[PDB]
Amino acid sequence: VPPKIPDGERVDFDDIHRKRMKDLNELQTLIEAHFENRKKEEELVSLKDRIEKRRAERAEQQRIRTEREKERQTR
Amino acid sequence: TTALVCDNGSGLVKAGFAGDDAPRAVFPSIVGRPRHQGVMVGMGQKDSYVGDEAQSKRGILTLKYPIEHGIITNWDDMEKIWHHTFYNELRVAPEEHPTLLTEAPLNPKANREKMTQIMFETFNVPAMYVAIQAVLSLYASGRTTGIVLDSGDGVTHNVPIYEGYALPHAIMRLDLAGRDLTDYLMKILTERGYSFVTTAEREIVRDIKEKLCYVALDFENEMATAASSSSLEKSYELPDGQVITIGNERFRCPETLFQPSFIGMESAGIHETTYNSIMKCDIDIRKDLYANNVLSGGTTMYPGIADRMQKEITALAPSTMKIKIIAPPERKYSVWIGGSILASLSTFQQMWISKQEYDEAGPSIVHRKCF
Amino acid sequence: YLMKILTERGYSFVTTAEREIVRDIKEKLCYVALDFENEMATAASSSSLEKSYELPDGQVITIGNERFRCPETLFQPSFIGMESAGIHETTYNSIMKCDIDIRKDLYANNVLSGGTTMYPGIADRMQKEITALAPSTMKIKIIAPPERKYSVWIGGSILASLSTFQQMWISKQEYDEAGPSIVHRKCF
Amino acid sequence: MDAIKKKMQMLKLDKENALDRAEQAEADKKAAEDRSKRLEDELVSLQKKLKATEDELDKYSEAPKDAQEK
Amino acid sequence: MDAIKKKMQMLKLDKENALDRAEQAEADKKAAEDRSKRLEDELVSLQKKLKATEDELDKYSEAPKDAQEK
Ligand SMILES: Nc1ncnc2c1ncn2[C@@H]1O[C@H](COP(=O)(O)OP(=O)(O)O)[C@@H](O)[C@H]1O
Ligand SMILES: [Mg+2]
Repeated sequence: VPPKIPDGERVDFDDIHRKRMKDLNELQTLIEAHFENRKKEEELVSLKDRIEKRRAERAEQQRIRTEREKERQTR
Repeated sequence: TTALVCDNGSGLVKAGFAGDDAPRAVFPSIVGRPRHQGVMVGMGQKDSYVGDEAQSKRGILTLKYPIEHGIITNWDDMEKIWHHTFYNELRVAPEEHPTLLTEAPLNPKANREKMTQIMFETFNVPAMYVAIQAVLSLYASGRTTGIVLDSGDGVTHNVPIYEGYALPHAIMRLDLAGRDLTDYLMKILTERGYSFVTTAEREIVRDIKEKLCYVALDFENEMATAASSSSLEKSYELPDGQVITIGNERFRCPETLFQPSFIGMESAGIHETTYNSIMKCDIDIRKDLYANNVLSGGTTMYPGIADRMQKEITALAPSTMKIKIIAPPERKYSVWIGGSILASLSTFQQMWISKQEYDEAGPSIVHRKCF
Repeated sequence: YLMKILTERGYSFVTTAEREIVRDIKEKLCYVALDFENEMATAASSSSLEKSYELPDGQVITIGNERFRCPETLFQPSFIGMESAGIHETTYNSIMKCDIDIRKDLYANNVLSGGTTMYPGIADRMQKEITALAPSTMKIKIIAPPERKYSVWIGGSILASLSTFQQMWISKQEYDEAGPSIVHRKCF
Repeated sequence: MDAIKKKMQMLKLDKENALDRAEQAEADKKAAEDRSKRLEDELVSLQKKLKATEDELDKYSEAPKDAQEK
Repeated sequence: MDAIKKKMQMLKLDKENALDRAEQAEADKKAAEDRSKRLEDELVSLQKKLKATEDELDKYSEAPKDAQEK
């Protein structure tokens, strides 16, 4: 015996409408996430600029100290 | 309470609670036992990794899909997949939730009866209902007519519907689908030197197919162009380096859909089985079916298929009718979105197969009025 | 239709060559049920109907209630989606269009022919159906000669062997004078 | 990126909607204009038949004066 | 980039083209509908006056018939 669908009333072509309506909401949330993400990630470039200044000063320090040790060792 | 809209599929299991927009957990349906010996003690090595866990340890597993062509060939593995889906990907005990499975058209009865028997005895759900995978895809489009071509990964079927009245004599089910395209791509890649054999490397070939292949608008012109210039050769990096370059294998793999003679199948392509499915319908609803042709399923996501199919059907169909092909961007999950919509309806709330009904008539209840 | 309902057990025949195998299954196994509902009920409880058949390569198959459901389409063309009435009711309609005085003779001399009328048990189902439709007084008789398949050709041989028929042929000179449209003319 | 793709999809969906509405409007306009020109031909034919009937009436109005003269 | 800007602009332009085309077709449909309604309203009266002329012809033919047969 085939399944006889009972008596309903509606609906059509509306739930798809409301579901597709939130495309603007999705676009806004995605673009907001992208903007805030780039803004909160580019600061690592400045952090690595700090890393570069630290490596430059440590390299100068090590050059000076190794020259000092070469001076104080070769008797 | 809320209903569980599971959708077994063949290749990706998609599940989630009724009333949402997208499935909560989507993961390949593969169960892979380890094949080597194993020397580390106490590593906590399990005997079978299922779901998305076996797509990360696939280097030492032998993945095997439990669903071949719509039908289920290995019931223990399918039970394991369902148990994983319920308990670990959704974390909701099935004792308190109705379920809405999906099934391809024209499938063996025993498959459906065993499915309902498992759901009622092992997982012990309150009530489950089985629905045809094409009606849901028609729900999701918000239509009520139209002929839907649901080219999944297991089987491609083409169910025409008018005004809500399905036409059972016009369903054309063809067993060419994404898996055969993966095998054919893996077979034509050998013409350049790349050999993929292991069942784990089938996944790599599937990734190549997804990311690179596209459907040509005109086949002969593309074959001529790819044989003279080199503007098509796109490269791809394997999981270990050694990039590969795909030439005219790009549009030859998905061309099998429109010429199933490539893999030795006799039948006509998906461009001509739709026209045949239409012509079996009555003479007065052919215009509406022509104007509301719906695409669904994963395999219909190839870039440029909604134009090739329209060109082919326009060639076949009478010149006066307008041919329109609905290709929503959410094609892959169209069946599941439709399933959620159907499960969320109030009119549908009394069609579930309640457990007491199953206790009175046995598993053969599914073929009865509660379809 | 048989090839389409065999898929309910797992056997899929698709190739145009396998249509011949399904035709052989239909010829050797299918039969027309005397009463459809009783057979559907019996085949769903017992297992005395399941007859097996060996494919051209082994792997025997077992046909259950597909046996009498395939040829039942003749009496209920709604199975394959056709609107019209079965062969049991188009005969009665064809009779009722005739004049009122030759209906008894047509009732008594119903003739079956053609290949598809060779199903075991059709000459009884058709008689039962027509007796249900027809008035209770008329006698319904169904002529089902054992040489049903070649009945048309035997009749053709008899007609070609007649002396009275020897001047009805469309002679070639006649065709040369009137063209191919001669067939619709007096030489029918 | 990702949201740019969503914007690209949306900016084509409305294009498809507009094209569909344009096709529907074109078909309706052509059908209506064809019906209007057919009705124009009908009106011309009706005028011609009115003229012919008036001619026959002129004949059968010329006849009575001769009949009275008879 | 560069192609994105012009592609989006072209899509918007074609959407606007379809919108204006549909509006023009709708206006033509309204004009055709008005023309058809006006044509029918007067064509009914044309048929009525044709029938009146026909009846006048009938009587102006009955009279000469009798006069000749008088
Ligand atoms: N973006 C894509 N491009 C091309 N092919 C795809 C894409 N995504 C998925 N596929 C193919 O579709 C299959 C998934 O289909 P799916 O709709 O999940 O099947 P099912 O109906 O069993 O859920 C994959 O095996 C893959 O081959
Ligand atoms: Mg699917």
